[PDB]
Amino acid sequence: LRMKHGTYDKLDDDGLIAPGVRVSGEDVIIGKTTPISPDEEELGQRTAYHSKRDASTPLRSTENGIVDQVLVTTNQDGLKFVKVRVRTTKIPQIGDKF
Amino acid sequence: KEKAIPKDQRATTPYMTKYERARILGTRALQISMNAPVFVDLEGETDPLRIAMKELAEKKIPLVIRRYLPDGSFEDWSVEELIVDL
Amino acid sequence: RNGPNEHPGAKYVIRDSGDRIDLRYSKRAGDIQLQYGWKVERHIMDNDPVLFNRQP
Amino acid sequence: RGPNLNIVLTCPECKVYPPKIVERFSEGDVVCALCGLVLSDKLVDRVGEASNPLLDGNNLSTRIGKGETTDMRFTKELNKAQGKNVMDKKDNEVQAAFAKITMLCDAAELPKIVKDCAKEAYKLCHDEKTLKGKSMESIMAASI
Amino acid sequence: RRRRLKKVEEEENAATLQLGQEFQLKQINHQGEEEELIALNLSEARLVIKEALVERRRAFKRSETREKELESIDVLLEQTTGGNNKDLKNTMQYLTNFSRFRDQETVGAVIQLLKSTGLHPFEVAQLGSLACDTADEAKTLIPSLNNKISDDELERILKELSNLETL
Amino acid sequence: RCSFEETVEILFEAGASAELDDCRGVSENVILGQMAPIGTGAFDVMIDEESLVKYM
Amino acid sequence: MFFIKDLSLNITLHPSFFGPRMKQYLKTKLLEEVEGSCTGKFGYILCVLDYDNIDIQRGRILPTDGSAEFNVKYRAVVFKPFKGEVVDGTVVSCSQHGFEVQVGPMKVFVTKHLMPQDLTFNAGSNPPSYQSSEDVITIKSRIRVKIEGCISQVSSIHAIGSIKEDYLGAI
Amino acid sequence: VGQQYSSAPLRTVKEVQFGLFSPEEVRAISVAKIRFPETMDETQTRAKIGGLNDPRLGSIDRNLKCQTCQEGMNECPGHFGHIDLAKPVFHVGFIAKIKKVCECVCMHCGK
Amino acid sequence: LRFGEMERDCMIAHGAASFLKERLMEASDAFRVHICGICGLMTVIAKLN
Ligand SMILES: [Zn+2]
Ligand SMILES: [Zn+2]
Ligand SMILES: [Zn+2]
Repeated sequence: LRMKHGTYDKLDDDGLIAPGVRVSGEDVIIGKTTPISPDEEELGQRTAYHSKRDASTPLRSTENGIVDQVLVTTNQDGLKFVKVRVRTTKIPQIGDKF
Repeated sequence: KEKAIPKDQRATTPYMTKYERARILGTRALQISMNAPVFVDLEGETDPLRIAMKELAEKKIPLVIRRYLPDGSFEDWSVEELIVDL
Repeated sequence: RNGPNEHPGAKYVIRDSGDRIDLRYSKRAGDIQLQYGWKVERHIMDNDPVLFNRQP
Repeated sequence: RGPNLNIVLTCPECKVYPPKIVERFSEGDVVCALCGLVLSDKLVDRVGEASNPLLDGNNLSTRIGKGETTDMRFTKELNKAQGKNVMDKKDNEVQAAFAKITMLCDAAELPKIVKDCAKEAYKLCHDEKTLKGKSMESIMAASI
Repeated sequence: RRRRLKKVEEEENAATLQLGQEFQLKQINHQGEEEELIALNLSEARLVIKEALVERRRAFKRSETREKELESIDVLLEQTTGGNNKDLKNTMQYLTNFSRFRDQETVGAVIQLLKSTGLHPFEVAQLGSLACDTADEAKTLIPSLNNKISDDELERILKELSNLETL
Repeated sequence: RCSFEETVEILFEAGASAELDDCRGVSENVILGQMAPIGTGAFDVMIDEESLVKYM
Repeated sequence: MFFIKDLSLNITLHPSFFGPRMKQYLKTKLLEEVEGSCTGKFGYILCVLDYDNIDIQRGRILPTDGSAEFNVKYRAVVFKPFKGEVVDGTVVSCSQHGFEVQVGPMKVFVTKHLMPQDLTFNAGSNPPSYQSSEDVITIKSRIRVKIEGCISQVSSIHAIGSIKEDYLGAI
Repeated sequence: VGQQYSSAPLRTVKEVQFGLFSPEEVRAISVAKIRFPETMDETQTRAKIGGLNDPRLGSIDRNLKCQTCQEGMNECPGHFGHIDLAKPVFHVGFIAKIKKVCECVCMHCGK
Repeated sequence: LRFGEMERDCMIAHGAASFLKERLMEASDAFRVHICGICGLMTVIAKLN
């Protein structure tokens, strides 16, 4: 539920885009879901089929580029967490400060 | 109606002010944009504001400006009789 | 007809009843027939008056 | 057993139920996906406090402390008055147990989740008939 | 004009002749002159409404038993009235089937009859709208009349009203 | 007055004194979101029936 | 009860009617917006008297709307109900809860608790009716109802009546 | 979409009158009485009746209606509750004014 | 983008009363409330339906 209007095509089975793939605005980079307590209906559209809610991290709306790297590891508490880096090229234009 | 000064004792300027002209043109432009009967012949004009300017030039705007006074009294001045010199 | 993805174009159409139609997702029903008294929210064009400001 | 007070957004024109609804967050609109009719506009996206619904249930409290200007006499009496609350006393016991659980877990160099689970486990299994004749030390250790 | 906050207002009750803050005995017309409350019985109301409708019909074009009369009012009402006339249509139908005095002559006499009592305009309208056979019936149907007109005058007034009405 | 400084203190004093605000200045109308009596708002635009008949 | 009342209204005209014959449009709007309307203050406004002499004041153009607001003074006949009033009407409909009469432009509801004990509801008869030893109450029957209460909303009026008192009920 | 049509007349504010709430007015204005210091029931599913977030007071959730006016979040203006204090308390902003008045009038006969 | 107090002053100097209302109402928060004629409080329960 509450899935973002962006596109999840570039994500893999683990919810992470592999390095080297091109990304644009609204594209989900990190796919995450959390269980939802039953007995909560919003805008209708909530049937017995739905059991999760989207908690993904999309790319910045005004930024686009290519995923540089994706590292997966655990924090001090042992919980899974990941870092994703994106490359983009900036070319001088009108309005750039020098 | 003690707050309506008779036409014979009006003491305000006989000249339209910039704010009065701006609101009259905008007021009539909105009416034109909402399909109001245009009283001036059009030689080809689609912008409501330009039509209102044509009406003001030929004095075909059927509106009266109620100029208020600091004590609450008011004077009614027709657009046709107001001099547009600015 | 141009739509919100081609300047000059439009983004919304508002009927006299207050209903607003987003031109995106509205092309599925083909063209829309405008009527007098409706409002079309269209991209700002040349010669349009805008207020230009600099702070403080 | 209570009033519905539930609103379902459906397109009056399309009439298809359930409807295809797209939330234009950037535009702040809820629009029908088939015809484009807008069903709701002016959508909404420190002036608050961090609250945990599970381990603390519904318990709201505020502390009394010194400011830029303050006389020590007023602070002491107010704190004394706050402590002598019959209703807040019952929840303080659970909080006191949580504090001791936190101390034990912290001294064990255990992760935060382990401390959270121990506190939650105590709350769920506390105030029960079966566990009344058992020492609190055993209760805390079992939860940890 | 300054103390706008809530004040204890008398309840709207007909028995006490407390018609409210807007239906007081003294009324001011648009010009500003003081006028009395205009209360119309069923017969008077039918004539006033019809007199306006007939005049209304004349303005546009220029620039009997109950059954046939009901049809005559029906055709006139539609022609001389606009849309959303549901309430008016029922009103005219109700007035014809419940009015007691048909023409102006009988209606005029009724007004010429009951104004000598000096009662409230609401009370006199009630007397001309409800048909009462005995003083007790009028007293109970119109409690305000109590302690205002003696049974001697009331008995003769009702008797004359019944003898001034024919169908 | 509250728009400048001592917002809360002034408002409390008005409540105790039961002050009446006539909403003449820009600050009152700006707070209430209505056209202030300034510039174009210093007058009323009415419709002249005597002139409508004579423009046709 | 019927009264001749002096009333005022604020009418808004779209600019499309800002023509040489705008006064006629205002008169038409008054009939289409006042006649047949219900107001809790003045009651049901039935007919407008002196249609040819309606006082139309100067119109003020709304700042944002662009429409002209006109203060219209007119004389009209209004039916205003009152508590404690006695009226006659026709039973439009009947049901288990009660039967309601049709008095002019208003409908008065008669509840079972406001009815005499002898009268009882009978759903076996078509149409349903309240039957008693002395009389039977059915649709289209004539009833003398006393209004025991009135609730007046800004655009709606509802009343409840009783026939327990003497000289009431079937006429 | 915009707000729903209303039959009430539309006017412009002409005057603002300040003042103080009487204890009677607060009770009359209030739509519900708050007696529980909690916000949600034991299930943390719906707001507790009589609590701080009583449904009768209004709604701030886009999916819930107001139990009073049965209107959406964008239409409900909010409804006021009231708490009956056990003992009277001073208004922090009027303590200075109260002190001045107390000196002005007698503390026994109030003259 | 903030239309601050200083911006409001300039429009006041310009005399654009209608524009100032448009920025503060149509281009920003706009709300309709019901008030009682006896008491000027927004405590009217309106059943619009
Ligand atoms: Zn649709
Ligand atoms: Zn509400
Ligand atoms: Zn009030």
